[PDB]
Formats: sequence, structure tokens, C-alpha cells
Amino acid sequence: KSRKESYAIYVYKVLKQVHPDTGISSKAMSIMNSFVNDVFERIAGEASRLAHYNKRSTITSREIQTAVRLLLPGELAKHAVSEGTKAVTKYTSAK
Amino acid sequence: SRKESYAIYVYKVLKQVHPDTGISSKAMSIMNSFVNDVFERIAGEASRLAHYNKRSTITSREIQTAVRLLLPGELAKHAVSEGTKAVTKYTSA
Amino acid sequence: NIQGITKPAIRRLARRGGVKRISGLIYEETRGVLKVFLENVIRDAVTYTEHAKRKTVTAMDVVYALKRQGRTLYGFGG
Amino acid sequence: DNIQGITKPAIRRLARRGGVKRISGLIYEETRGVLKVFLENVIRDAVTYTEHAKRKTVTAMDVVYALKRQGRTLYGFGG
Amino acid sequence: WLKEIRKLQKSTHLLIRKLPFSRLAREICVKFTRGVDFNWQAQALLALQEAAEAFLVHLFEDAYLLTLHAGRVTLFPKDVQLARRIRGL
Amino acid sequence: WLKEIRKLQKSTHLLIRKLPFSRLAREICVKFTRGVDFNWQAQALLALQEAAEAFLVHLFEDAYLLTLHAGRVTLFPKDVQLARRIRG
Amino acid sequence: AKTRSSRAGLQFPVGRVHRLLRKGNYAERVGAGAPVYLAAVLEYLTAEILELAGNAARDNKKTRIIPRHLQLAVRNDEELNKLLGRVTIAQGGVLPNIQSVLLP
Amino acid sequence: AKTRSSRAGLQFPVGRVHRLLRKGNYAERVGAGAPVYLAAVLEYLTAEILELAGNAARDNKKTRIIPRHLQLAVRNDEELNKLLGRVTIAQGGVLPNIQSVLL
DNA sequence: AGAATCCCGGTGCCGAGGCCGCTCAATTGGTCGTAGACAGCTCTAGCACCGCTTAAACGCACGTACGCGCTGTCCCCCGCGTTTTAACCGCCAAGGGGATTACTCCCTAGTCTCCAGGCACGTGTCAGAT
DNA sequence: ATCTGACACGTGCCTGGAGACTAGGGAGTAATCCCCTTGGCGGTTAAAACGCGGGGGACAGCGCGTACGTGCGTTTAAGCGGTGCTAGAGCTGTCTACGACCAATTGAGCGGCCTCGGCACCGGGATTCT
Repeated sequence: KSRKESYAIYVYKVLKQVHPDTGISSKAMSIMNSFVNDVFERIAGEASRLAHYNKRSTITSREIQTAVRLLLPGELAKHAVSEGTKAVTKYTSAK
Repeated sequence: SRKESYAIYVYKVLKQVHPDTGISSKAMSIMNSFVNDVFERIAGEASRLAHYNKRSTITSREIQTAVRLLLPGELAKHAVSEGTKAVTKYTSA
Repeated sequence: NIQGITKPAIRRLARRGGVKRISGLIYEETRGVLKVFLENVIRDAVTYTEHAKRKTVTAMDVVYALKRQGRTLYGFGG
Repeated sequence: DNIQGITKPAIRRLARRGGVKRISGLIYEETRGVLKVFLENVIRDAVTYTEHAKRKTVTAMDVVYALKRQGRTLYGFGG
Repeated sequence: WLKEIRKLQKSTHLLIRKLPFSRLAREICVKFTRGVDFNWQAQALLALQEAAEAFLVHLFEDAYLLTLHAGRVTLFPKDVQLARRIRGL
Repeated sequence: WLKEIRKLQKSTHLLIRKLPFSRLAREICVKFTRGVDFNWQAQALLALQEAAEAFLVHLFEDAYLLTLHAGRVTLFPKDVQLARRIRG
Repeated sequence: AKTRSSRAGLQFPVGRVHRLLRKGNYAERVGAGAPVYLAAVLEYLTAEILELAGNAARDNKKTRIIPRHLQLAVRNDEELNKLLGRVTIAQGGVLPNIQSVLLP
Repeated sequence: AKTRSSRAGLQFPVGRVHRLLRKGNYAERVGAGAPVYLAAVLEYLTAEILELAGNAARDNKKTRIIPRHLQLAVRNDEELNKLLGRVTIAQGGVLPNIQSVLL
């Protein structure tokens, strides 16, 4: 057959991280894997368009932060960028 | 310090089409941006089709399908037939 | 067979969207707008499918033909 | 003061381009509201582009990229 | 009325039954494709009619916004036609 | 009035002037940018006011389609805000 | 610490979003801060939409998240409505609205 | 006939769009006939919009194409309108439209 | 007061959670070369301070175009009650054509190398604004 | 009818484009199992179809008052021109640090089973608008 890439298992453990009782029916697994595919496509498409406009050829942390600060609305961008900055600073606090 | 354009080719197409009129430079600028915008549309849909079919080339049949997506009714049909006549006169050499 | 989508089904599609009273000449108008929408979206679905040298039009292709008009559908694997 | 400084006959000249016969006297505050909302959106996108590029003079080509992004694209300035 | 308003706003269903929509979609794809016919995957028509149902619901809701702007209660067809002409399509 | 309708449609100039739009746009960019003011390059302001004039003319034309729909002839502000609420 | 996902706090696979940023022809050189940043913002967006769908699910006296909770949790909030302002969620329905002038 | 432009029977460049299809990270392998075909579709769109704007330009009796000529040729078609239903031509003006009931 | 419409108990049943064996891509370690990150020079144009002009904003008089709340005529959707009919489940059968592998011709990246297409400078002459 | 100036046009050169040939892998073409999608018969019934009564609303009207175009002095800042500036755009020269890339290694995450419980549904109390 064929192995398929899907974000079902990760959505499920983020779900049981948030509130430890409720489970998700399979059509909500389908909505969430299509959702993370669509948000990932928007942020990577804006990533390649910024690195293309700016006459560079590499995508780094500053550029994904600029893509997030553009795309998301008013406060959601502010706290999403603060999540990104603390996750990256702890990643480089290990290696 | 060079900087590229499309102005010479637009001027050659215009004074092919009807040989009296020329172009004031703001119209060169506008349809310079028009050629660049249509180019980015057709090649972006080119990349998206050849990524959705798990493929890795941008070839002629794929550009023909991208053109038949983006353009409206008659304009797609006659732009595709013009492109096929250009590719025949190329690949017969 | 455009007549097949019945008249009280158009009435229930209206009454989902908050409407109270429905006119009499509205039914040919909503069949017209349904035929415009369906003809555009299966034009793009057919274009993708007959590109890929295939004949079963797959739901991932109709999700792509909805995707390019902005009005993308979730739940079916985009 | 400056937002009440884009003049009222400029608003009604904008309107008489579109083909409007009678302008109500209350339209002027709502059209300054919609102009200020439009400029907040496009200046947030242009500011974020020209501050990512580390370029303290806002160019015109990044304003054209900001309009090209949210879908009311502009022709004439190197699109 | 009102009880079918809250009944059809509570329900998650599909409001046009499946088989006449399938006949419609297959006739319109036989109009294309150089005349010859195709066959649909089983949930391709389900994707298609969920999109068609959500488009008709949003179209009628925006036209009814126009109608009780216009000082009526009904839905004459020029509301659907003019709301379709203003949304930029 | 009909003569300035035809005279402002046949013209192809721009309608809100240069310095009040420059001071408006520079205030709105001073509110962002952490306070520290930029330098608007002097063709970006022509870009921005031709963008804003295109947006305002399309808005007033669609709201006026709404008020010739509604029966009236004037342009109340609820027609502007509803023609903005329909188009997204 | 022999993954990098579980090194960076997160729960999303930063390895395969690095693989998708390479094999999905976005840019040639993808630095190793970018996919960790990108799966961080995806894990935050999933956590926010699932917090909202979860408190709606506890509101309707149920213990699953079915798609109608996902419509009510992306539409009964405003910044997620401005992010997802065009899509059609499958099997979702509409939010309960009845205009004012209609009601007797 | 060394250059491919006058090999392919065109007027646009094909080297420049081949360079853009390689360096603009669309895909890795850009085939031979694809930049020639894309230069052909760009040539047809440009020749049709300039037949239209040139004929409007000599209808209003000026010797050169200005931006408002481009906006009359775009807004007085319908397939060019559906292709360009969004764009804003700078220094452009609007289409002249006055209804019948408002007067 | 007629259905309407909320708790609660009972029965069944098909999707979810979880275990389990297992390919395969994701990590670790080491090589390397090139892309972008800083110094450092130039030097174009965005800012700004003042002067002089003057086209446009503006404040009100006022006349009237016209918004609109209450009036009646009429027609036309909604609901009800019987009819009828085509979807729907379920079964069954069967045959495209999807998908996935095996092979391999050729089709494009890549590199050296010569050369001309096109851009960047100046210089003129008529196109349009009143 | 004329001037104010910019679009059209001529030489140096120079960076990118064409030619010739190499080298690896990508996508054409065939081939086989098998998924599943079209096609067609019972049989139940939910819902579509429809005729007529009944009031609900669309629409014309009209007179009242109210807010908007327009005329006319009257002021206010926009616009162009000098003209001087210096900030920061842009080019460029090294140079380190980081990301492709290869080769093995190993759990991670995926297909499949499978048994289990949340909700679909039914049924019963009870409460109560308009």
C-alpha cells in the first residue's frame, strides 16, 4: 500500500494537553489536518515570497516571524510570535 | 549598474500591431507590471499543478493546462492555440 | 434535470439563512446561480483531472478547484 | 485635526466621480472612518515589509507588495 | 415561520438530497470533457454539494440583509441578483 | 449635479490633494514603527493616495447601487457601512 | 533528547516541517530556526482553536469535538474569524442568527 | 537565427523567461518547450490588449497610448475584465457610467 | 389549552482508543563552500525653512428637492389536507481503471566558451496644453 | 499657433545567452492485482406535489417638515520655487558561520486488529407560551 503523512496523532496529543477529557471524532481530525496544512501553506508561501522579494535565497527565523506578524490578525499575531520566540530561544538553550 | 525591464519588447509588439502609435512611458510601466503579473500567475499555477501531481517538471502540457485554468472563455482557447503554433514552429528546428 | 433540485429544498436552503418570506420568481434565479457556480467549479475540477490522465474525478481535485477560488473546503483533505 | 483636515469637498468630489446625486451630511464621518481603517491596514503591511528589509525609508514597491498581498493590486510601480 | 428557522439552524445536515444533485453534476461534466463522460469518486459529489449548499446559504443571507435594508420582509429576486453583483463576482 | 459628474469622470487626475494626505499617512505610520518615524519615499505617497482613491470610489459606487436599490436618491452612512459589510 | 521536537518544548514534528520546507520548493536553504518557529506557531494555533472548541463542547453537555463545535468556535470569536474568513467547514451548519426587523 | 526568439517565431524573449523559471524556485526541472510556450501566451495577451488600446487611442484622437487608453480597453471587454477584475491602473480614471433612474 | 419542550432511564451499535508488528525517514557525526553578515565609501534624494502666489475651502441665506410616516387596495405567499412518487436502503453483480512496480530511452542540469542583445549614456524634434 | 519638454533614436560595451557535449535520473510505456463505482431489482416511506382559504405585506399616495445644493464674499493653506542638508540607499570587500550532503543507525509513526462506550434513538415525566 502506501504510508500517508498526516497530523492526526499530533492534534490528538495537543488536544489531551489542553483539556484532559474530551476526544475528537474523525471528521474533526480531518478538519484539523486540513487546517494545519492550510496555515502551513500560507506561512511558507509568504516565506518564499519575502525571501524572493528581498533578493535573498534562504528562509530563516526572522523571516518566518515577519510572515507570522503579517498574516495573523491583531492580538493573535502578538502572542503567536511570543510563542515562537520562546520556543526558539529554548531550542538554542539546548542544542 | 544594470536593471532589467520589458519595455523594448512591448514596443516591438505595438509597432508590429499598428505602425503609427507609440507609448508614453507610464503605459510602458503599467504593462511592464502587467506582463510580470500574468507571468507570476501562470508560473505559480504551474508550480502548484506540478507539485499536486507529485511530479517535478514544468513542461509544455502543464503550462497549457495552467493557461486553460486561469483565462476566461475565448481567451484561453485562442491563447492555447497560439502557443501550440509557437511550439510547433520551434520544435520543427 | 436542473429542475430536479426541488422547490421546498430551495425553501429550506433559504430558511437556514434566516429568511422569512420567499417570492415566486426567486426559484428560477436560484437555479440560475446554482448552475453558474457548479459549471465553474466542475470546469476547474475537470481541467485538473483531464490534466492528470485520469477519469475518476477525485475529491481532492474538487477541493483544489474550490481552493483556487478562495472559497476552500475543509474536512476532505486539502 | 489632520483626519478632520482631509477636506469635505474632497470627499464630495470623490463621490461625484462615482456618480452620486445627493450626499447626505452625515456621510463624512463614516467615510473618514473607512479611510482611516484602510490606511491602518495598508500601512501596517508596508511598515512590516520595510522594517523586515531593514530599510528606514518606505519605498513604493513595498506599498505595491502590500496591496498585491491583500488583493487590490496596483499597476505602474514595478509590480 | 420560526420553528423551522431554529430547526434548520440547529441541524448539521445536507439540505438538498443527494441523487438529483448527482444527476445535475454529471450532466454538467458531460457538457465539458470534449463530449465524453467521466465517473466521480463517492465523496467528490459530497464535497461539491457541501460547497454548493454553503454558497447558496451565504448568498441568500446576504440578499436578505439587503431586503430588510430595503424596507421589505420578503425576498424578491433582485436582492439575490444585486447582492451577487456587489460582492465582486 | 450633472456637469461635474461628467467632468470628474472624463478627467483622470487624483482628487484628494498632496500635503493633507502626506500628513495623514505619516501620522498613521508614526503610530506604528515603535515610535521612530520613517521616511516615506515621495512616490509611495502617490501610490498610497491612488490606492485609497480607488478604494473610496469603488465603495461609493457600490453603496450608491444600494441606495438606488432602496428607493432613495441620497447616500446615507448606513449604505456605506452596509456596502462594506457585504463585500467581506 | 534524541529528537528535536521534544527538545524545543513543542509537540509538533519539526523534523517533517523541515522536510516539507525543503521538498516543497519554497526556498533553497532553510535555516534550522525556521521550521522550529513554524511548528511552534502551528502548535499555538491548534491549541487555541481546540481550547475554544473544547469549552463549547463542555457547554453543549457532550464529550467529543464534532465539526459543528469547530464552526461555532471559529465563528463565535473574532480574530479566528478574521483568519478563516472565507473557508467552508464541512458538516458545520451556520451559527444561529435572526435579524431584528424580522422578529414580531 | 541563433537566438531562440526568432527560432520560435515570436517577439518576446525566451531566454529571460527561462531564466525566471529556473531562478524563481517554481520547480527544479523546467522543460524545453515550456518557456517558449509561456512567451507565446504572454505575446498573445499583450498583442490583444494593445490592439484594443491602440484602437481606443486613435478613436479619442491622440497619437500615443496613455494609461486611460489601457483602462478603457480593459474595462470595455469582458474576458479581459474577468482576467483583470481586481487590478487598479495608476493615473487611470474610471469608466463613465451614469444610470437612467437617478437623473 | 395543544402541542411544545425541557430532564432522565433503557437499549443497541458502530466509531474511537489503544495495543502491536513493522518499514523508513529522522537523527548523529563529520566535510565543506558559499551566502549573508558586518565595515567602509559614495552620494541621491527626502526633508525642511522660507517666500510668494492664488486656487480652493468655507460660512451662511435660502429655496426647494425630497425623506418619510400614515393612509388605503389588492394580490399573493403560507399553511392545511389529501395525493403520488421517486429517493433510499439493501442486495447483488461485474467490470473499468487506480495504483503500484519493472524497465529504460531520452531530456534536462551542468560546464566550458565564444559572441551579440540589450541596456546605459547622450541628442534631437515634434506632441500636446491654452 | 506656439513653446515646454520627453519620447524616439544612435554608439560602447558588457553581462547574459547560445552552442557542443557530458552524466544521471525522471517520466513514458507496459503489466497485474484489485478497489470500488456504475448499473439494476425489491419495498418502505418520507417527502415532494398541489388546490384553496386566509390574512400579511407590496405598493401607490400625500402632505408635512427637514436637510442638502448653490450663490457670494471671505479667508486659509496648498503648491511651486529657491536652496541647503545630511541621512541612509546602495555598492563593495573580506570572512566567518551555517546549511547542503553523505553514510549508518534507530526508534517514530503508521497499517491493522479489536474490543469497548458515547451517543443516536426511543420512551417516559412535566411544564406552559400565545
